Parts: sequence; C-alpha cells; structure tokens
Amino acid sequence: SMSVKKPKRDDSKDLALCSMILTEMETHEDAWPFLLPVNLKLVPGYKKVIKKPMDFSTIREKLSSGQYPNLETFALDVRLVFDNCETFNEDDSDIGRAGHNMRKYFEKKWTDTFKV
Ligand SMILES: Cc1ncccc1N[C@@H](C)c1cnc2ccsc2c1
Repeated sequence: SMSVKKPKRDDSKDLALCSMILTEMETHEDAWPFLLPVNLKLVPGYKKVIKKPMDFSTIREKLSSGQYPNLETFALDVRLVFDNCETFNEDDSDIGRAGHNMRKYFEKKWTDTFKV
C-alpha cells in the first residue's frame, strides 16, 4: 500500500526476452497457421465468432512499438492466439493440432525464462 513497497523483480530484460521467445515461436515449423492475421474476408464465420483476433505478426508489431505494459499482457495475447484457434478449429485437424503444440511450446519457454 502507500509507502509499503513490495520487493519486485528486475524487469529491464523483459522486452528482449519476450522478443526472443516470440522469435522462437515464429520459427517453429507449426507456426504457419498463426504467422499472419486470419483473412476476415476469405474465412466464413471468423469475424462474427472470434471477437478478438490475434496472430504472431500483430504481437510482433505491438511488442516493437511499446504497446505491452508488462510481460503479463504479452502472455495474454499469445494465449489469445491459441484460445481463438481452439474456438474455431477441431482438435483432430492440422490447425487444431498445431495450436495445441504451439501452446505447449510457449508455456515451457515462459516457465523456463521467467519462473526462474
Ligand atoms: C489459425 C486459423 N484459425 C482458423 C482459420 C484459419 C486459420 N489460419 C489461417 C492462416 C489459414 C487461412 N487459410 C488456410 C487454408 C488452408 S489452411 C489455412 C489457414
């Protein structure tokens, strides 16, 4: 509270580390369904069903332009990518499988990088 400061982690490396994690995401062979925005004019239903579309290139732009206040808001957008994927795609499909794989891949890198 007021004048009662909690010790908090050094956050000076977070921007660089998040960029590093995102690069690893982008270069994963199963990243292809998530590299670019889903084309709202070619994919029926997507615009109406998915209220907050997100993809790696949008995340990269926001990261590079100071639009994440902290690492937690960055993680929310990454997870949003895979939550959207589950909403629109069957688990037993190429894209569906891709999503589960990429989520698992992210969460380990997240733990290994920041949960010291
Ligand atoms: C992640 C996702 N969810 C729902 C719909 C699309 C997509 N990916 C886009 C890139 C996409 C857009 N078009 C195609 C055509 C064959 S796979 C594929 C993938």
